[PDB]
Amino acid sequence: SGFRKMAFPSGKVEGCMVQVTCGTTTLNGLWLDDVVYCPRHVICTSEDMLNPNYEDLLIRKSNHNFLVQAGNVQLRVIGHSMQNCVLKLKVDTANPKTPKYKFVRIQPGQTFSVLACYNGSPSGVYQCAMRPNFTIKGSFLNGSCGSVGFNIDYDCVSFCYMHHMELPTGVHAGTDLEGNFYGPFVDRQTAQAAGTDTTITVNVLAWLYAAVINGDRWFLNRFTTTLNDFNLVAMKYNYEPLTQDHVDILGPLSAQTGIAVLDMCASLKELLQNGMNGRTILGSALLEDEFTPFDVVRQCSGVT
Amino acid sequence: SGFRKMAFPSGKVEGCMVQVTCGTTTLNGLWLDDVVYCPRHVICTSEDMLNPNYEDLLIRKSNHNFLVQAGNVQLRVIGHSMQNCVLKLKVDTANPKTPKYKFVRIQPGQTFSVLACYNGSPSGVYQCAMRPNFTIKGSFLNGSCGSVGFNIDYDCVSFCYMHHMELPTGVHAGTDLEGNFYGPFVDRQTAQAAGTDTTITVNVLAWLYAAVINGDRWFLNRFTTTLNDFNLVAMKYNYEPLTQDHVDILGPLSAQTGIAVLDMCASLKELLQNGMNGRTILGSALLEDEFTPFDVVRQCSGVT
Ligand SMILES: O=C(Cc1cccc(Cl)c1)Nc1cncc2c1CCC2
Ligand SMILES: O=C(Cc1cccc(Cl)c1)Nc1cncc2c1CCC2
Repeated sequence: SGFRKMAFPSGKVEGCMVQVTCGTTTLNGLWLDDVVYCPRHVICTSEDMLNPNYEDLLIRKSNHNFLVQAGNVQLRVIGHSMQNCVLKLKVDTANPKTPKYKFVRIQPGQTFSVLACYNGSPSGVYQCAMRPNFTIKGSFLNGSCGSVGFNIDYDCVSFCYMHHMELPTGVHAGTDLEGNFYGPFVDRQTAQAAGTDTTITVNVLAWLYAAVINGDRWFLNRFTTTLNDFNLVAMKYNYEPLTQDHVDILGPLSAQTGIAVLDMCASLKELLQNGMNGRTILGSALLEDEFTPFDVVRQCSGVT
Repeated sequence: SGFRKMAFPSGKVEGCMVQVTCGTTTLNGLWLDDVVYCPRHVICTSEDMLNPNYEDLLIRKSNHNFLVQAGNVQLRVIGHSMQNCVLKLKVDTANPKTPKYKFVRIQPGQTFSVLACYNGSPSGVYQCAMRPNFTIKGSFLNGSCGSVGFNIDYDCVSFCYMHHMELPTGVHAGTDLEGNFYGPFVDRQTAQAAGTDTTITVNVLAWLYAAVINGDRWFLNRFTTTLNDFNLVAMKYNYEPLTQDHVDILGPLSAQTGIAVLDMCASLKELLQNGMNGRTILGSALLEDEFTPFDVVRQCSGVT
């Protein structure tokens, strides 16, 4: 038993991290096969970050301007291309440590592990969610750009996020591995609206099921609700509307605990309306929404 | 910016994990150099776990009874010895992936990362603290025994914990890598008192400094206190007494923020006496004590 904000083991991703330097800027790159992926703003100086014309800036750069270092050894750059907001540096050597991998675009509300890196070296790993507003609440300092988000299924690493920017609000924005920003964000030093965030209702419910599985049951009540009644409450509290797709994904947890999804929704409704009354659930004093139903089942089953 | 419950990158430890089977029991082992370390209860069946005579049970076992598998390949056991509650299986092959390592006994209140494993395969990584009562609040299922806790300084892995047992209370107990249990626990299927836990005051204060560094300042007040006045409040709220050693370790954070340690203590005093009033600090609705002052400085500086 026990429930933690557990990240995937980071080894497979650590072996892909490289340092990419261009001019005066250094950031992280992801070395998979014979390609190094990194944020395209590596070609910028602070001065042109206000309104960069990436196409014009990249034209002044040749393969020899991109210094790519893997640990203590230098990689030879034989090609460079810009795909959306990422650069793809073709190197003459395939990464011997390339795991089985995929590039996936996660949906808002999904979770993933982040391996924060500086100068191509890993510093830590943490689990987080793609917020409904497409930002992530990470922990990133200057130099962390190019750090990636991922999920692991058995031996396959599905890369979903590449860190690019921190908004003035202190929240984080980035792209999928094709360089497409999640959300409306642009790679420019300009104030950008993240937009209204919401609580990921299906995840809170999954975490309430995790709480029951791990012994915390004080919040279980004698009530039930309907999707429509529950969604009126969810709207009032800036929670995402619950759909039958969400109920369907909560099926395994409902079967595991014997608590019908709408009965758990009624517990959530009462917690939203009355608060926790100074009590805790799985060591938290708020409703946690960074565990998907898949995460709860995985952590409670022991998938390696 | 941003503050997360960040674990160390787990790659160096993943390369050490092996599966150890003895009779009908399978658990995790730690392969460093030519030795495999695992909990000694691997030699037990459920029947003798009630009151095991480990010395007598180990006598019925020979090197060939300990099946050690590293991924898909089998290790040849050439020696076996029991050191306290761990078994040391000498194998004929040194682990090629052995990182620079140390065995350290952490102090209560210190933190470390845990790589949860099943059948010698890693499933996840999470950060946790050694509680003042020497238990850890981990996330572990049946088969997780032998999973280890560690810290990383540059390239050196300091192993501090080996998972052994889950108490009836749902909390976790284990040993250092010399097989010495942290706390009063014994490796027996018997109800065992964990003892009164306390909140790690120095860690809460470090986390309050992390909050200020990352922008959350609502809790800062116009007050100050003394160590004696603060400790009267700490006693009332089951917080560990703050000493000058704790104030000294908080020095860097006090200098970074310009907030004197006793002024931060007065903020903590008011938060303890008045609660959060429905507000949050670094996304938490309670006072977090699982970040040491070292962890806050590391996460806010980017040590790789
Ligand atoms: O935000 C940036 C640079 C940047 C500026 C404008 C646009 C773009 Cl794409 C990137 N770097 C960053 C990332 N995560 C975290 C922290 C930083 C700075 C300090 C903390
Ligand atoms: O506690 C045990 C077995 C055991 C019994 C008695 C003494 C000793 Cl040393 C070990 N295993 C375990 C560890 N972490 C987590 C979970 C389990 C069972 C299920 C969850």
